[PDB]
Amino acid sequence: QNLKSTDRAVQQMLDKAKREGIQTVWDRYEAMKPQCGFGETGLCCRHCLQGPCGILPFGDEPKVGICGATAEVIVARGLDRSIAAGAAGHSGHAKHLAHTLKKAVQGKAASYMIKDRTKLHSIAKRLGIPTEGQKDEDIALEVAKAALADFHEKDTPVLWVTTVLPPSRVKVLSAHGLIPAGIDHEIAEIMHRTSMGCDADAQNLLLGGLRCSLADLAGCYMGTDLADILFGTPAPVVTESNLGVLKADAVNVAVHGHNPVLSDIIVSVSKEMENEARAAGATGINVVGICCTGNEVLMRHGIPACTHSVSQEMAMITGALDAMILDYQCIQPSVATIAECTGTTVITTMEMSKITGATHVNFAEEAAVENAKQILRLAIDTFKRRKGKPVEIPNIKTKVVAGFSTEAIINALSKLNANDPLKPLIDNVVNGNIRGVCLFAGCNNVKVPQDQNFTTIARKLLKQNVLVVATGCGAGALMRHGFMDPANVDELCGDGLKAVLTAIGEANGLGGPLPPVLHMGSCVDNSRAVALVAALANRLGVDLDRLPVVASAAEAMHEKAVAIGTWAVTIGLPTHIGVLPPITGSLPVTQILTSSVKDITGGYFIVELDPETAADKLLAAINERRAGLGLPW
Amino acid sequence: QNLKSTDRAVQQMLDKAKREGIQTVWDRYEAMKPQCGFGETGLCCRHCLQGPCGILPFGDEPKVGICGATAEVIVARGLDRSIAAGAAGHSGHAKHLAHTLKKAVQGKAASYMIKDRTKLHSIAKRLGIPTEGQKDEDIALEVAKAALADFHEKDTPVLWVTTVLPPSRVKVLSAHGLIPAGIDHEIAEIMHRTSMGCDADAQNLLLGGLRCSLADLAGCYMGTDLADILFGTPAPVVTESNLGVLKADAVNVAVHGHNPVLSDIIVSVSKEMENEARAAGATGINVVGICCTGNEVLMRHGIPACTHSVSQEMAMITGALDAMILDYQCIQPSVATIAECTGTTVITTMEMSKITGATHVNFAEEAAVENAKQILRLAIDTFKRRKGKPVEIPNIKTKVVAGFSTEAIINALSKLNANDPLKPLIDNVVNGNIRGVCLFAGCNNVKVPQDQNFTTIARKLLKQNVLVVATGCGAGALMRHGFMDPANVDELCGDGLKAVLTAIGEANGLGGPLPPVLHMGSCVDNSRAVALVAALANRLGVDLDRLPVVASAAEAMHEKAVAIGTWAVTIGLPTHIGVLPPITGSLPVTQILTSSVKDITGGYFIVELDPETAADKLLAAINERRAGLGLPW
Ligand SMILES: CC[n+]1ccc(-c2cc[n+](CC)cc2)cc1
Ligand SMILES: CC[n+]1ccc(-c2cc[n+](CC)cc2)cc1
Ligand code: SF4
Ligand code: SF4
Ligand code: FES
Ligand code: FES
Repeated sequence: QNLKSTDRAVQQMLDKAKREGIQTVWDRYEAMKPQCGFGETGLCCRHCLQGPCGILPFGDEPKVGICGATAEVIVARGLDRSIAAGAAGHSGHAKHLAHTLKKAVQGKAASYMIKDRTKLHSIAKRLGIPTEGQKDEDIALEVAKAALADFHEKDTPVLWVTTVLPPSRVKVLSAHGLIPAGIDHEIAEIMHRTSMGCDADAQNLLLGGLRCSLADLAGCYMGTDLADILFGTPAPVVTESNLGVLKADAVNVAVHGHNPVLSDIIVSVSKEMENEARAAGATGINVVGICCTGNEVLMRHGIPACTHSVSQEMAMITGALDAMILDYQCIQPSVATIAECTGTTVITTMEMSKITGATHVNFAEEAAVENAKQILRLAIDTFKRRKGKPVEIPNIKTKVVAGFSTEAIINALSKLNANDPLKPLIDNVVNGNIRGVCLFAGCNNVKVPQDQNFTTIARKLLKQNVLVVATGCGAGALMRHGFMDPANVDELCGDGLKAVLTAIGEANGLGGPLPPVLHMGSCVDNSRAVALVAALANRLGVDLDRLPVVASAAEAMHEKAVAIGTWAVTIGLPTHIGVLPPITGSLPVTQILTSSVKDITGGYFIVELDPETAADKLLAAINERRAGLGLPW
Repeated sequence: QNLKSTDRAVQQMLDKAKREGIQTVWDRYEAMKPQCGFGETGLCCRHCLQGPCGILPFGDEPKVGICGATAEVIVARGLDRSIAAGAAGHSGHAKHLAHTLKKAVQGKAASYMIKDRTKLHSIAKRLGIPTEGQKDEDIALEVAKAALADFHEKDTPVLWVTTVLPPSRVKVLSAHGLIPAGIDHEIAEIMHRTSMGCDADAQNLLLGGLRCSLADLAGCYMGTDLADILFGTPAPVVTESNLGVLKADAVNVAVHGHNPVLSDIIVSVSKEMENEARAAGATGINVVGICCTGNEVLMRHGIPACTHSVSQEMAMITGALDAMILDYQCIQPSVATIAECTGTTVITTMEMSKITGATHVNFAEEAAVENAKQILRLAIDTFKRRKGKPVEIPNIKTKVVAGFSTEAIINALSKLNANDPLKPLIDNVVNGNIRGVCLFAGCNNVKVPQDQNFTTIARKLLKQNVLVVATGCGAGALMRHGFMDPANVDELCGDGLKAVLTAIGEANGLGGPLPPVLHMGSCVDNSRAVALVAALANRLGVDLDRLPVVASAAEAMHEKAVAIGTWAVTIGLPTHIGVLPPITGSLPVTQILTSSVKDITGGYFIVELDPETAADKLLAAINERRAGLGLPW
């Protein structure tokens, strides 16, 4: 049972679900085995009606597609479409945020406003939008219009690419034609070139995929920018994680998905419906988070992290989850069925993301408070239906210190050097106190036992003084196993890393160290790491592919994770992926994505499914980057 | 051997290829069997790294995806992505045309110009772009800017949707939220909603797919519009089809792909290099067409149709094909390999479409004549290498009368009624002389013996007085079996259809009838049929779903064909598809796409793999539409 998840509460709820005959994601995975060898090697194509075409990894015919598409062509086309799908997800997230900001500053959504004036000003200056002597709503409208225009061809390339990376990096990517012209333009061109009879050259397809991954990076950066403008830039905050944050005597409302435009309003309206909740016979409206919108409200408001990714269903298995408010992106549709057994009202709110069997509430920024009142009223009804009945909420919760936006990190460092905030960090990088930086990102994969790779690699990296930051469900796993709790620094961190964390934390008025891992936010907030990594780059006069910075999609599952890893490579990072991507069916594509892209961008993928070996490989990558700079290791 | 193709020349070249051990598409198809039952039923998903997930069509587990995605959800997501890929192809085609027009009228491409002033004026009037008292290049620039803007969100919806269908049809599609906001916007939203954890409601996904199919329709209409502005609106023309159009004593240059922006320049520059060809020891530069760019030059310049679709390789099997100029879209990459055995120089010209092993010439409208001179010089070299050596060009060619643009059709009808050109056609529809209209469209599929479905259904429809028009490789098949030759009217057409064709042809100054099938152009020129079908709609005061008009993707292969069939349904047509699409794995999705969409758009798919039964079903659909109007049948 410990082979399905390393989270103890998840094991408890798996026992409960097995008890009651509630089918789980691990059960469905067990029904799916043996899985198909063509697809999970990437050697399968259904790109037209002459298919499906499978190419045996080794042996006799079939060796080539019916139309003549080779193994590498098929592999590259599939990977390109994965990158495009992830880019579409992130880009639509940011597109909805841009629409919300425009509507707010045009007077069409009064529940939304400019909550971070300073970030709006700095973004407008970064884009060349004039701020001085201009109405705040005027420059916000201009910023939203620039964001919307970055989705198509225009006078300029994608500004959320070209103005967020150092100019030398932009030059390197422009010398290879990797700079995107428009986000949706790149997505459509990927869909065009990978369809039948089009592009059939592996190197060409992989370069196009790098461009599409940069479009995804632009989408992530824009989403972070607009969410910070509308809802505020996160600052350090203390909260709790895992299922134990649920309360049998409260109205449990879990916000699940990626777009915060809805759940941020939920967090506010719930406090106003506190009295209504009391009238129902409840202590209050206990709002918890699931997946990335949960991480957004965790970073901005200290909302507890109920659960993440592959184990989302386990929340409903408590029996005390009265509402699950879904927007889109990584909701298992199984919840809609599982609700029937758990007395959970599952509520979709977005037009392009509905699930069969769930109540739908058509969200609109013009009626966000109205929608939220209706939804939480349904949640109150659901609580009323279960008064006095038995629930099993595992009494398991960790302490989580989060809210480490790049702005907050720079400020906390400025406590040690007011005029050159990055200098203390670079100093400790030089003297060995900080070996390097690792970004943990991505989701949980049902094939990898939950949180095993993240915790294992994190332990091996922290004991060697790697400054570890995390986002999304990587942050979720590490926070559910105690890595955002400073009380574990002594157990987890090496001496130099402990000293650096202690120095910053004691300079930041909390008497103790920073938590062993810095939670940088959601899946799109990976852009935050870019913002940090580029900044240090600018401070050191070098390109990212010269920094001892690595990334780890240790348990990657989603197409967005593939796009994120691809643009982590593209901006120049060594990027470990801890699950097998569908590239092993063609040695040329694997060699390009792990070896020869070093000649193109300086980054490269590291495919390794053993977390001990993967941690050693990440350590070696960090140490080679250190050596290239002339640093001991 | 007749089981692989009904084209006699193709059978001859298949015998030659088998003789010499040249692997063919039919051979590769034979290596691919048995094909996978999950994919060709649509019951397979690889939309994230937890897959591949297969759902058995019948029996025990696996019954549901690992994440809980049902059979219908998986089927709808796959079909949605197919529609998006086809839309991306057509839209990128039209996008490149828009860029070429803008560059031409800004002074950046002197080889391109406004060749149809009248079509530019009428398009500008249809869009509300003011023509009166404006420079032709100014309104052309405005038209190109509107075309480019239709690819993203703006003040208005997609104008190439909303201004080309009758306003009642636009109202019907707007009542269901089917009107696209932007072409690339819709494509990206399809990629977003079909990725993991997003949309999981079959009806929702299919409605989104209808919207994306309308985006594809807009792309087709825009491509036709811009190609007509730059290169001219086709008029009737006489030429020849099949391999016999190749000449052993000429420099054989075959233009292959979809975008005419290149091959139209090739057609002109070749005549200027005629003297160079003579110097090489050749009679001239024999330019032939393959697939849809070949059909474009056939409709505009009377360039012979060498071959189409699944049999393209057979051209190289003649041994006398010296050059194959590929842009993109439906080129079998096998040609790049097959060239090594046939002495054929295969030349890619587009950045996003290269093939491993082929010479690449970077095309640019700023250097189109320069590129063309280089490419045809390589072709002359290739001819020089083969002087006096043996070739086998089958002496098989049919007569093809084509160039039937909607403008040309309206003019030919105006010969019978100068002020109400559509009235004679509607008159003969009423009195039974014309039973209905069938649009043949789409490609050849290696599973269906080549051209069998097209010819069979065409015979059964023509003998019952259906006015038959065709595009793309449907036109290619029907023209290679003699359906564009008026000399066959007596053999093919029923008495009333023969009388109508004879009346129009004798009124049009050629003493004989029109050909049994009206060639309306390329794959995007399906929009032409829309232009006709809408026009009659406007003349009759009814919606398309009330017209006795049907469509037939009789041997569909490409994702573009799926998108085309979907928007044929969406605008309200009964639409037969003659190959199995990946929808039969879910009865609900099949029922929606064949039965209940009648309540939504009035059109519906007809899935039938037997061409006799399919022809009967098309006949019955035409007759039901006749009955709804109160007409005998
Ligand atoms: C022959 C087709 N095929 C290729 C690869 C695998 C596979 C790869 C990695 N892992 C995790 C170690 C498991 C399975 C299974 C099947
Ligand atoms: C069980 C999986 N599966 C489903 C359908 C077919 C199939 C369908 C139609 N045709 C043409 C008549 C051939 C095969 C084959 C396999
Ligand atoms: S595009 Fe090629 S490999 Fe893919 S299904 Fe079609 S014929 Fe097979
Ligand atoms: S999205 Fe669902 S059905 Fe598709 S591969 Fe992932 S888990 Fe399987
Ligand atoms: S045959 Fe298994 S993924 Fe296609
Ligand atoms: S298992 Fe055959 S298409 Fe995926």
